[PDB]
Amino acid sequence: IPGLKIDQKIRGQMPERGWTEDDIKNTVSNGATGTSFDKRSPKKTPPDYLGRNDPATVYGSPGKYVVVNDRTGEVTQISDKTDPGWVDDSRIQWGNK
Repeated sequence: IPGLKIDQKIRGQMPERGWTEDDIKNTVSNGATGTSFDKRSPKKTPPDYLGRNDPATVYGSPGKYVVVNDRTGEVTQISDKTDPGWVDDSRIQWGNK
């Protein structure tokens, strides 16, 4: 644990967004920093088309995070580390409470 799967859309975004595989691995293994969800209608989950409505965990920091589906281990989002003005997904609940 955790997972990890990275779909081809995310792999394509990685060098555009400042991520290497190692950065991903390291960010994730440093531990949970927040919580989100992987909520995707069936049409949006090729090739299986089953849909996701799963809890997700956030790893890394604001502007520099990856979001991981807790059931599947799929990475669902990566921020653009390379954009000092990246707008964090407002839906993430950071830290605890």
